[PDB]
Amino acid sequence: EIRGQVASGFGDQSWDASSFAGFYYDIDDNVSTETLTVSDLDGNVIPEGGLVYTTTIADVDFEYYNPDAGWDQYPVMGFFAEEYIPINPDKADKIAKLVLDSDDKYTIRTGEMLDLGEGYAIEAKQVDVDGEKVWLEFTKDGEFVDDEIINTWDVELDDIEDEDDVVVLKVHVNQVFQIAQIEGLWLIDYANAMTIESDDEFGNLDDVSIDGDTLKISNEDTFTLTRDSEEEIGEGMYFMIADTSSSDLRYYPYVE
Amino acid sequence: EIRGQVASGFGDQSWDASSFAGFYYDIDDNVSTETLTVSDLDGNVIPEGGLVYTTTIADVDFEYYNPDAGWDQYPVMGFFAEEYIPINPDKADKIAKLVLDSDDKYTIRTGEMLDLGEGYAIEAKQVDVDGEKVWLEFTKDGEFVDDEIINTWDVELDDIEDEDDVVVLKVHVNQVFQIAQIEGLWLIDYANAMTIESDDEFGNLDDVSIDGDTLKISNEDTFTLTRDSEEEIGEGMYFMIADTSSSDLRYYPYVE
Repeated sequence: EIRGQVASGFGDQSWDASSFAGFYYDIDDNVSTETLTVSDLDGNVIPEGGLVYTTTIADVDFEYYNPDAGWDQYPVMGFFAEEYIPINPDKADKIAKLVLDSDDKYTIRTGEMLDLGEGYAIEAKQVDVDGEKVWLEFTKDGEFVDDEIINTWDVELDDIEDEDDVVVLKVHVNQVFQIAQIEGLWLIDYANAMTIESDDEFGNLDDVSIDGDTLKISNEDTFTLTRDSEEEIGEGMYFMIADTSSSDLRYYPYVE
Repeated sequence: EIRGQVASGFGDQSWDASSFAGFYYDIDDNVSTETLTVSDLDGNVIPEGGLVYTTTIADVDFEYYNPDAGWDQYPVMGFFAEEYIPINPDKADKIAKLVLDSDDKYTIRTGEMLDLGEGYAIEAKQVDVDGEKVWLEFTKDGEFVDDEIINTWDVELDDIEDEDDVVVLKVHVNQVFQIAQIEGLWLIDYANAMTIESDDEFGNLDDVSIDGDTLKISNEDTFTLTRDSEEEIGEGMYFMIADTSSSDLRYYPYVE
């Protein structure tokens, strides 16, 4: 249980990352994307449309920052307190998990591998193209995906959540010795990507509105803040509502 | 990891329960007791005395509230994010854990027991004192502690953290049928009580000042907010400090 700030009385209330520790926040980039609002109370009853979760895409610099190499920003989005990466930086509805955002130095020997996590790997081999060159092979769980010959390599795949031209991997090479030096690795788990649709239900937040770079999700039925109780909002989010008389209302959101 | 609000820049900062979800907060009584302040930065170096944890006794109504029966308030105190109960409501340095604060109805048959948690129990028996009476026996892990004949029974023990006249148990009886009805049970784990002393060290908070109903604990050595790092404050409390240039300082406290 991670709580947010307590709300008092019968007026409106709003939570973001600063006031609710359960929301995604990234301190190095100073970025957050999520809000929860309660509006239009009739006593302790929130009316339809009155409980609203919102999330908006933000952009953050790659760990390996280098504008002169084409490494500027990548998109991020809180989705029910978990970091996700939109596969397209202007569209909130299609997202994947970040596997790596690194600026460390790795070395790959031409016989060798580099396990990137979650069955993603990159293999190096020696090739001839107008002389001796290094050949990097991006694989997944035992399957070819893409190649380049060797500074920024970008892997753009097709049919990722029904989209094309989607960068799932970035690799920057510092140097090659005669073994390669990587400094700049960025990868998303595109094989387990997901899509948010208008018809989706997320607990009692079951009215989904998709507005480009923003997702808004609200309640279709009235939501009652019953006193002396815990009530599910959805996806691990709850409210705790104090045991007071009906002369008061005191409650806070939490994540489990 | 439960984070508190982010601090920016080189000025002073202060956290309480509203701004730091890791601190103890009780929503039914709307009570909290803890603060963390950072003062007097020289760049990212906090000087001696500059990092200060404070906690002050608060009083909250018993779950079984009844001023006409002598059930008003009991003292509570956050101590490194955990609820403790001062054995004496005006003194912060001697504390125990709360086992029960109940207003539910229980029934004890004169042959029967009531397990209260942590090896504390109350046994009922039939006795004669000017006629048939109920005899309640408070025990602990297999050992007598106190008795009463039967509305509020209070058990006051000796040598609890070197103190006398200390209420460790309250029991209110609603009625007795010819089996007893309890409505009002309050118990502290007095066998595992503890004392805070001037000489104690709590991580880097190793200057302890005991001021009646308040505990103040600060740093004896300089505490450096090293960038791109996590630094222990003490007792599960840390700061996370962002990876920025020395032109900035951004950090937040968290509890593990």
